[PDB]
Amino acid sequence: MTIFNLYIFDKFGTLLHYAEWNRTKKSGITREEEAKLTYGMLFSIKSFVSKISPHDPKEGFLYYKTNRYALHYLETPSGLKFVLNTDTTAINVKELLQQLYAKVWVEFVVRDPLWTPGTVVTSELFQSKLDEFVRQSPIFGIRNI
Amino acid sequence: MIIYGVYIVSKSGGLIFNLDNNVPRIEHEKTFTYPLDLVLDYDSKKVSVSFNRKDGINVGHVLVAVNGMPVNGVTLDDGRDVRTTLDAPENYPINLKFSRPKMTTNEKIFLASMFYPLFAIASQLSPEPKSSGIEILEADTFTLHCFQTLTGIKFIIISETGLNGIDLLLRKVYELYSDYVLKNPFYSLEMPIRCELFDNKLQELLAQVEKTGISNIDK
Amino acid sequence: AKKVNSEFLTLTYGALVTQMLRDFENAEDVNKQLERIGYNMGMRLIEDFLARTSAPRCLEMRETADRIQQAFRIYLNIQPTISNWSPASDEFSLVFDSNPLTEFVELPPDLTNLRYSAILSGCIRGALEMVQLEVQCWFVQDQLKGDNVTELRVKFVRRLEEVIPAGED
Amino acid sequence: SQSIVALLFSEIVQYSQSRVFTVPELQTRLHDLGQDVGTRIIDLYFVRERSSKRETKLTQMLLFVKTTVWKNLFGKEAEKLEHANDDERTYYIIEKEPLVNTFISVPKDKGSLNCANFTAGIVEAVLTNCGFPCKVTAHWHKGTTYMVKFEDFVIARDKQMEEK
Repeated sequence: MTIFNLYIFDKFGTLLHYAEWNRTKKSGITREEEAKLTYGMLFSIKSFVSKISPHDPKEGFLYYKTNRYALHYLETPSGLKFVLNTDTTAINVKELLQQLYAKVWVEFVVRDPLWTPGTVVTSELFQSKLDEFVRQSPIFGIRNI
Repeated sequence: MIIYGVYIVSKSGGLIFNLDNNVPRIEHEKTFTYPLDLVLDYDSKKVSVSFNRKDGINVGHVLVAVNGMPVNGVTLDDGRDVRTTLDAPENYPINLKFSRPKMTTNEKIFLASMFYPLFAIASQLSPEPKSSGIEILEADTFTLHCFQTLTGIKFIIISETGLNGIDLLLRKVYELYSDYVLKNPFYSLEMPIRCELFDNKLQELLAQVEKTGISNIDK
Repeated sequence: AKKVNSEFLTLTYGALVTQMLRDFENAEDVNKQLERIGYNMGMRLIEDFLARTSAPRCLEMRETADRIQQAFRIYLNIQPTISNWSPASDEFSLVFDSNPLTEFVELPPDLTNLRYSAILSGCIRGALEMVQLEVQCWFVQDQLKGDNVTELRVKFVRRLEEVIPAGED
Repeated sequence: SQSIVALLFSEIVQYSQSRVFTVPELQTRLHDLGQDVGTRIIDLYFVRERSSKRETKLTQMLLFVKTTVWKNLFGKEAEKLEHANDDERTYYIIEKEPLVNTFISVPKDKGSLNCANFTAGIVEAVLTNCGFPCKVTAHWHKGTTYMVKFEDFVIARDKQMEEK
């Protein structure tokens, strides 16, 4: 499912990695402050869904959808955060993001000796693997649930 | 199936109207023994548990009243501390009564105040252009529908995950909002909603939405 | 069933106008407060005009003109006519054909400075406020004043919204 | 339409609240406006419904007003018209539909009376111009009711006519 862009942030809250395939509107502010704004976005969303929910939040927040795009979220029990973003029409992408996490990010970040947690992930190999893996079933859309 | 909390917020974002549907928060009971497996960690007048969840007990779930003695802050109503009884093993076994901390009015006010800029600043520089703020949020046990009237009013109602057609419910509450704001210009455009007429007509709406079918739009 | 009579609303409004003029001798204040209450209505009225048609805020100003045009047919059951656009093509002229509040309600020539139905001229103001499009709007010919058919002149001034619906505020 | 009238009337009410510093003579302003509207409502609805026919019988004129004014103003004629036998000066017209609460109204904690008084003033103007001067009070008894108190002179003229 081809998508707009993906964000990877450590439990501490730094930008572990960013990926872009379709992001059309190119912002004016820096993507660093943009990453921090998204992280605050996500954490305050998690608080909101945790507290206003009348029943036990097992995994908490799932996603949000807008008029024109939609955003999907993934909380690891490790505290790692994945976020994807795209347009509307597809299979639900929760298992999609989980498959991407297990098959690529675990495969081509954690397994790398050069990769030291608490830092950014800069490697053309992981950029490739992520790119062709999103291009594995890459039509479009989300309509995540 | 029910619409858990129907709310609304002004442009500033103060929660205007805390329309709570009848929402029975789960109450748990257990007769415990000598000092506990439960994590009786004290946290700012909230004698709750963070770890060691058993018997459908959540992190929020807080003791209300041992043997029907409501807790004031951290102490017993009779004036002993919670841990004062915790160290005492003679009364054991003793019946603890846990409930998730029910969001009071001011709590929900603060929740909406802290929430509002989230939706307001919702990925302002989003990847897709010309987009809006958060229109629908979907969570583990509920789904929030926020609907901006293209300026000003934000109808925020939280329904069940599998529920469908909530936009029509937003339409009807928009209608009844107009039907209310008919009367009082001295009701400021940012004053909280305090009117029993809106209350009873929305109770009628709740009675309707007990039935899924929304037709001739059902009120 | 329209649940109203044009005469009924006409009586209520005329009585209210009588009331202000009995309150303040100066027509300046009655105009001020009548436009104030026009602003007041126009803010809530748009909340129902957008309860039927979910039109996007403003792709172009002719969209706004048609929206305000259909508004009166929704409420006052009269179709105004939009015309007379500038070479700038932002402003326009709008024709109200028959005004239910006006119907055989004469005005004192000793009261000419009053703008009688300017509440509508303010309602759109209050309406145009809400969608974040403030407007310099008023009449150039008044069927009240002795003109043939009512004619209000709309000069849009400036916007209040960015690429986000939240907009400047 | 309904929203336009309901609102616009609401601004009459609250602008009076602006010029008024208390409940009771706020209600008096509502009464005065109801009078100023009924003062023509009466003889408008005379021709088009009463077929330009006068009803000297208090019962018949009052019943016909009950039908007509409510039929055209708020659609539904008031439920019931009753005469109290203890006080022939004091009768009742109960209208279960609140015309104030058609536009669902303010909490009646800071205040007591409402647009009910405005339509009561309408009724009072109709009565006083029909040759039956009266006092019409909005009352939250059995919901919305209008108590009507006839002048002893008017009810006396009636009683004398009610000597066939």
